[PDB]
Amino acid sequence: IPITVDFSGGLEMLFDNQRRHSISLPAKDTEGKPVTIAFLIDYICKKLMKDPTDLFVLDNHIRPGILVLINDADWELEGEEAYEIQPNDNILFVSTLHGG
Amino acid sequence: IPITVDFSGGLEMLFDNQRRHSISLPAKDTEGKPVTIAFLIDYICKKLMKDPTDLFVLDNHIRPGILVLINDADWELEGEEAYEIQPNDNILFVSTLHGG
Amino acid sequence: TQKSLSKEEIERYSRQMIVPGMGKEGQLRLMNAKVLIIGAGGLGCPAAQYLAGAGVGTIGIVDGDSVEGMLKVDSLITHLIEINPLPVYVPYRFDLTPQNAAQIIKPWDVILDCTDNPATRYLISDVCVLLGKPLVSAASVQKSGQLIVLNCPPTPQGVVNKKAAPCYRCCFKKPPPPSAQTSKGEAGIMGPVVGMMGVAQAGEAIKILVSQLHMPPKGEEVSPEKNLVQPTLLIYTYDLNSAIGPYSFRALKMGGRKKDCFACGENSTLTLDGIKSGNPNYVQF
Amino acid sequence: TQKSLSKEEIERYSRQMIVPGMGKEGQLRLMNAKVLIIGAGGLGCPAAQYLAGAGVGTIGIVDGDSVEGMLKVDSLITHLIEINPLPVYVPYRFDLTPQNAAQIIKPWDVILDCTDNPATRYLISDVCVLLGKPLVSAASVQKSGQLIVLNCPPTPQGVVNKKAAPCYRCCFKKPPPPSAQTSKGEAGIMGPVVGMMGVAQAGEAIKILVSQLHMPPKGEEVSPEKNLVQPTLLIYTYDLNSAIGPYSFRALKMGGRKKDCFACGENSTLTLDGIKSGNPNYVQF
Ligand SMILES: [Zn+2]
Ligand SMILES: [Zn+2]
Repeated sequence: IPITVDFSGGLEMLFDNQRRHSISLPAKDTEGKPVTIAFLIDYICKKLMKDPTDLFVLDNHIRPGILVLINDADWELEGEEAYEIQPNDNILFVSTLHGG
Repeated sequence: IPITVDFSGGLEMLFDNQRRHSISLPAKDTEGKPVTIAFLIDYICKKLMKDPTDLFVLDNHIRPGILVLINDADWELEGEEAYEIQPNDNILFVSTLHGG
Repeated sequence: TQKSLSKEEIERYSRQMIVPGMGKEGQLRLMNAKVLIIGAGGLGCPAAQYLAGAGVGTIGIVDGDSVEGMLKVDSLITHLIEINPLPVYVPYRFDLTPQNAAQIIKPWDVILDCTDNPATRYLISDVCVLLGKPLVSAASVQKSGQLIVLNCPPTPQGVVNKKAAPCYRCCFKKPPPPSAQTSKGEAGIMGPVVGMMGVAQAGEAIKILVSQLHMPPKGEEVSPEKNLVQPTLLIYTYDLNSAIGPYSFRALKMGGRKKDCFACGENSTLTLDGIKSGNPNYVQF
Repeated sequence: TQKSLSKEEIERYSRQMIVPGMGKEGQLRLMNAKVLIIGAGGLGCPAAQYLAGAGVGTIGIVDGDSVEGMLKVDSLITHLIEINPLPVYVPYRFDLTPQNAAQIIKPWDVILDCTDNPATRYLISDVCVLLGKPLVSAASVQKSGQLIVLNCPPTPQGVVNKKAAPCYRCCFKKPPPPSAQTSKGEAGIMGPVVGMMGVAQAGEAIKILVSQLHMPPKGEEVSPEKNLVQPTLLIYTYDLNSAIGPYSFRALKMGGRKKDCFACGENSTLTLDGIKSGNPNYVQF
């Protein structure tokens, strides 16, 4: 499955000033069943990262800070970290801003 | 062909404060060949209008003022008023702003 | 209450009086309006500037911080009179806390949030919700900014039975992250970002008042072309290595009140008496 | 030329000095920078405010109009010192014309357009093109506004052989419409619209200077992630009967120099000597 992944809200700083990310995924996960978004978090944080982990994912889960959107749709109703990724989906990782 | 048509830049005022417009078209024009965007101008100005003609189209052609975009693409390279409309195309009519 | 317009006022407002939606009728809305801004630095200034200019009846401001001696509230108000002498500016020359925040809001028709501290940001929504007031919240740090319009129109606490505007908790459920928090003092700020966001904040507030969007609807549902009950969270990223990009303004439509929200949802253990006492202690960090 | 930073300056700019892209290195760019604003009302004010604040070296302003006795140039400059004492503000206390416009631009590094008259808007691009200067143009009337970044980096007149930034004529080819023209005096103006647009204008200008985007590229092509040669035309519509909508900010990518453009294209009959004489008489209406 080839998808486009985006960052914003002072997150992309982690990924070397890059917001737009296109990488094709394996259709099947490690245990042979279809890619979930538990996968994308693991793949991204381990390989796509360009910085020290604390700021994106901690204790085997995303930091409460960030929101995830699938085709600009709430991640929680559509699968909530166990979502069979689609062949051209868009996933957005935005760190909620609490300064002003 | 069912398409969505939009207005902006102090044009939609003409169409009763409405920007988003969905109306399905006949696939074939009056003379049986496929719908062009010469058609949409004629259909819109005659039926969809809610105001007095001078401001949108004059002398059987759009006012030099306005730009037309097809899927947010310049109208001029893609057909320029003689464009076979597509089954889900988006056409945008924006009056160029010369005040500040 | 004022029913008529001064030659003084008619002269000042004529430029925006002659626009669709903003008659003698639409303008008087703003003149009798009472808006509050929580936070005087950064987003406060431009927000306040464009309310003042618009001739918002009364404009409140809340900040105990001083300039970089002289409180920033006072500095700013002094500024605003220059823009528009006619409005009544009301300085809360201290910092908001649970003990008072209840007191500081009950008067005002529309609440703007510019507070810059996460704990405070949650506090306001809670109160705003309970007291039944619409919040235009907005945030800015470093190169990025974002804005949203919550609890408009203001739907009572726990009324989940009707399509109902989301609270700040409903949105941004439990985070703030404890060590992922950067401040404007900590991480800096480009000017145009905080500027865009403030000006927009005023924008949303003015809209709410002029078109009367804080007014509950007729058993009829609320039009979704207002984007009130399902409101966009506009995210502005400022890239100083690029021109305006298609992905400069991204608009993330948001969900109506989360039926299970701690605060505005069904079976909330949140009371105005509570926050006063230190009840949901804002120790989330 | 200035190589070092005053404790005075270091104190004022520290808030935006500590942001990615804006070091002692990035800040000095702005301090040696020379920006010009054509038009002092409406878009002028906020544009100027956010350049001033940013500490743009020299800030020019051009408007012969008075307030509603005292020229609006003077009024505004008086305002700006309050925001930032350090910049050199330079008032052209008259109105721009073909006879001078050549003279009024040749000094300045970046040109902002806030002129509010269509004829003038075309004039500037022409000159800006010929003299070889980048234009951040912006417009606002009533409930709607829009912005674009032309001729950045500045590609010489007629050089069609290379991927090259579009002029105002290249974009907006022959229109202005003679009887479809509304002025800001004619049709009014909501505050947040002109505010958003001005602040953004400053935004684009600052960017150009800080990241050095007016600098021609290395036979190498220009990165398209700058959105300079193929720049977005951001259209802001302000709906005071709705909240921020997904279709609030629409970003229309634009074409590089039209090879057949009257002015910046191949076989242009446009000369700096020409405009002076009254050559392309701005009788288009
Ligand atoms: Zn809630
Ligand atoms: Zn050209």
